[PDB]
Amino acid sequence: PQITLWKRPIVTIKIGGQLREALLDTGADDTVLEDIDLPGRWKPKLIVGIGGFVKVRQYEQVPIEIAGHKVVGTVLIGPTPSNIIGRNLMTQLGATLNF
Amino acid sequence: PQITLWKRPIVTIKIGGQLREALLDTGADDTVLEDIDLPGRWKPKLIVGIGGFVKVRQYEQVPIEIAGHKVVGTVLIGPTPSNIIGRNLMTQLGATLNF
Ligand SMILES: COc1ccc(S(=O)(=O)N(CC(C)C)C[C@@H](O)[C@H](Cc2ccccc2)NC(=O)O[C@H]2CO[C@H]3OC[C@H](OC)[C@H]32)cc1
Ligand SMILES: [Cl-]
Ligand SMILES: [Cl-]
Repeated sequence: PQITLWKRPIVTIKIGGQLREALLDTGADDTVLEDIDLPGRWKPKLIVGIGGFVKVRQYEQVPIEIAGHKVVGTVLIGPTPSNIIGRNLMTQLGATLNF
Repeated sequence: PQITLWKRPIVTIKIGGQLREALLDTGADDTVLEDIDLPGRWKPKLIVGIGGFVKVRQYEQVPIEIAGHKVVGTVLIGPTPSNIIGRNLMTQLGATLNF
């Protein structure tokens, strides 16, 4: 699909059998979700944003479906005001910005 | 231009006669710059990010050049770890996400 930016570029995701919405976020290196359970081991990581720092759980090689497209990548679980899909996963979709 | 997202989508901006770089950020409703002087009146505003909140100055009808394209819009000045171009200005470029 092609998306204009008059509205937030929100897509449906499926992860660990859970359905959620997330923002396609070219400003995010990494993918960060709040409202989700993932199984298995994970590494503490700190990530910064406008308001400072957030402590997140790093989960590696997570299967995720983003607007129908199946990928495997790193997912961070932690407090975020919005679920965000970062460039780590958008590169798997072959996503481009056009102007 | 069309760009891919293997690297951060950073563009050159010119604002109030100052040259800077900024991230094209589909996850940002608003444009937030740290390292710049704008003249005239402005309004307190609080904006929420990953890590919480930053206090910013809202400047309206600011002339800005983004990768060669002249626009006028709202610019927030405040602490941000990265200068960001939000959808308020990317819609003025006719920017789209494609996958
Ligand atoms: C290395 O890994 C990451 C590091 C940082 C981030 S981030 O979320 O902090 N961020 C980085 C930017 C600030 C350099 C990505 C942004 O797209 C972020 C994504 C985002 C979206 C919503 C809430 C919080 C964060 N957006 C905003 O903070 O937007 C601000 C500014 O405009 C307003 O619109 C939305 C917010 O208002 C709600 C305001 C993500 C992954
Ligand atoms: Cl739109
Ligand atoms: Cl990844």
